[PDB]
Amino acid sequence: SDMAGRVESLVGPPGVAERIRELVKEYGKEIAALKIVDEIIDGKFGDLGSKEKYAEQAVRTALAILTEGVVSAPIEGIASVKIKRNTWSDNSEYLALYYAGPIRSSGGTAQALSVLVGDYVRRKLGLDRFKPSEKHIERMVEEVDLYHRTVSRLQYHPSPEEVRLAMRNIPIEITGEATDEVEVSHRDIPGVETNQLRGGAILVLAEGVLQKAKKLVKYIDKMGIEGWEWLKEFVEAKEKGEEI
Repeated sequence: SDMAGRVESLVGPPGVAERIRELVKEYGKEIAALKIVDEIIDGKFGDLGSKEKYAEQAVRTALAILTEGVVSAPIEGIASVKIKRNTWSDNSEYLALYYAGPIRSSGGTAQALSVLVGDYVRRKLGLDRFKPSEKHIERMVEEVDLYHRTVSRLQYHPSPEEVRLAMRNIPIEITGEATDEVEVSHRDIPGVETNQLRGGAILVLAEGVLQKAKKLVKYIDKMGIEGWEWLKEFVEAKEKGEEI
């Protein structure tokens, strides 16, 4: 059983293996993943129903493709993919990825890609960006430091400023279940069902997007994806030793 075959049985949808083989040979893994996203959303594997069902299938299949079907991120790592609104703000629709505890079993590269995939899927679906309030931002700043010190040292420990930067710019909501019982300071935030620590979301953001930024930028180039200039500049600044 090859990569394409692993993907069909891991996440589906049924029939996707044949299409992946055909598209990978002609386009390479990265572009093939995005054309699969397009075909799923366009209904080539069935009318899936609600935008959310399209979103879930597209995220998981695309991420499976890009991680070669060798990690559990597309399955156990992501609890669910949800469409939500910026109620505090303009009530605009945006995508959210809920990461479960076992996202910690996928590396930072797969964690980073799930976010990039997230973005591409929400655009294809016509969704707006997540527009976290100030409280969402500060909640994450708080969670990152708290998890670092009292749950598990982060392989990449972003400064508070790095967390803000990532929060102001990442166009989907990185969030999840509570993975660890540690009550938080900034509590009852509109879109945040838990007042405990979101371990899955914390890793994906620190060890994923920020730690694997350079690697992610390369996928962004290989895929011709727009809208991530801020991550290009973040990488560039960190290598040069220029301030954020």
